Amino acid sequence: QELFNELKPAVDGANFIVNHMRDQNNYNEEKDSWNRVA
Amino acid sequence: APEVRCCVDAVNFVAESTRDQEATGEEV
Amino acid sequence: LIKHPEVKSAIEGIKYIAETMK
Amino acid sequence: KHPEVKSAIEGIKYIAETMK
Amino acid sequence: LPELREVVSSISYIARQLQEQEDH
Repeated sequence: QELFNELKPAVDGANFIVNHMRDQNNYNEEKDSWNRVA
Repeated sequence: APEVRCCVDAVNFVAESTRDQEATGEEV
Repeated sequence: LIKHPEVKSAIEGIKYIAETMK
Repeated sequence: KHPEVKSAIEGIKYIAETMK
Repeated sequence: LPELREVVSSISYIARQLQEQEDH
């Protein structure tokens, strides 16, 4: 409970980092697709 | 308990990768 | 605590990040 | 306190200091 | 648990930096 309360900012930060990385990867993949079309 | 081992390995991999990029950039 | 969905999502996300950089 | 766990902890610390 | 506290701080700092980069 208290341990979960202390670890919740870390879990939220990790999830935010994961979402940021995944969005960046999808963005880069679409850019590579545009490069291949070119 | 694959969680502890697998994610400790993953975190160590990102750390080692970051070290490699830092060394490469210092040589550059 | 591992069964919490947020913890599991973070765990698989760290695995995904490591696989991506590999 | 396994060696690999401490190494991972220091790895997170090193990443944070690197971005700083 | 100073080690876990410092790890929480590092993760929060990384997330904050990424959020600032997102706003930029």
